[PDB]
Amino acid sequence: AQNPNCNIMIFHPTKEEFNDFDKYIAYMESQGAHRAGLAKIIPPKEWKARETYDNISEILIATPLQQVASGRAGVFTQYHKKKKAMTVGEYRHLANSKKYQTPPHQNFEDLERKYWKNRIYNSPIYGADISGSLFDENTKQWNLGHLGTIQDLLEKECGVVIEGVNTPYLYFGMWKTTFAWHTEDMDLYSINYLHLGEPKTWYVVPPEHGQRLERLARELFPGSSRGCGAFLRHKVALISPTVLKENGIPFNRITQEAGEFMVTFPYGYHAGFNHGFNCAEAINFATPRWIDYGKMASQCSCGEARVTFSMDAFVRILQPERYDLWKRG
Ligand SMILES: [NH3+]NC(=O)[C@H](NC(=O)c1ccc(Br)cc1)c1nn[nH]n1
Ligand SMILES: [Cl-]
Ligand code: NI
Ligand SMILES: [Zn+2]
Repeated sequence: AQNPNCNIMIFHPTKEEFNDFDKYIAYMESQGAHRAGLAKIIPPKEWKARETYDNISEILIATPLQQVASGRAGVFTQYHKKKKAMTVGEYRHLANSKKYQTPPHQNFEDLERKYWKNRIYNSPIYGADISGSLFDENTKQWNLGHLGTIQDLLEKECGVVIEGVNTPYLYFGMWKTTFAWHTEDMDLYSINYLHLGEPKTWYVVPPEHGQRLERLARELFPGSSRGCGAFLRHKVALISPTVLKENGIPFNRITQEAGEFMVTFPYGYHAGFNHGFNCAEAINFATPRWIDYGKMASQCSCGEARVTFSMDAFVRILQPERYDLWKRG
């Protein structure tokens, strides 16, 4: 068994190995990468996502989100307060202001300690799920706007044409902006490229242990769990690494820097925070190995979750028994 301890693996593909995206995902899994739930991919030195980032200030963040926290420092929920629209240039200046700028710190570990100590006492502003791409059209390798779509994958595997598209999203972050514990919609894969700016720290639970995190979440957020059998689909719950270790939950952590890809694997729970102003791009994707995960993926039928993008057709084909219930909610 490859990677039996479920460590996060880091890959350094050559420019030749960087041509065939599907092949390299398969290669990483042959080495046991998926057992961690998260892998880092450092692109070859010959590669660039685009020429510069000098001309992105005019992008519009139509609905910036202020992340207000409730709870204790290591166990808390956050809700998203909608703010007036602002451009990326305005957002960058806001992130670097005294109220929101990264504090002095000596290393990633020091900043991590500051994050979990002080996160709940602030409310950073986040730009998320903005349809778009910053990859140059001339970038042919690992361009997140040019992967095979999930709709085509299901057709190839199961023989069924379905409606729907599969396009990338942009994220604008600042210090303490937070993504709560979650798996992807339908427990899909995701791939995230950090285009620009300060790092993002990730936490991840191995897919083979995801149910352990679910059980701890039910214990730590008991009202939330009574309201929905899959409330982590709401993407509002945070649990610190200290509390995870206290409860024996298997997990790993890693910091992603500009110019690095991260891939999350099916049913790999992950959470994290941004260190300062940055810009990332991400999209979900599927492989033949995902189909079995899609069939078994939990759903939220209580109304809250909504979604990154339409799962209707995936639920309809892969989970026909659930379709009606999930539909009504
Ligand atoms: N799969 N998504 C991610 O892992 C994560 N975004 C979220 O979890 C998220 C939560 C609530 C809302 Br609303 C919108 C998005 C991310 N990726 N790069 N930056 N953040
Ligand atoms: Cl701080
Ligand atoms: Ni995610
Ligand atoms: Zn729900």
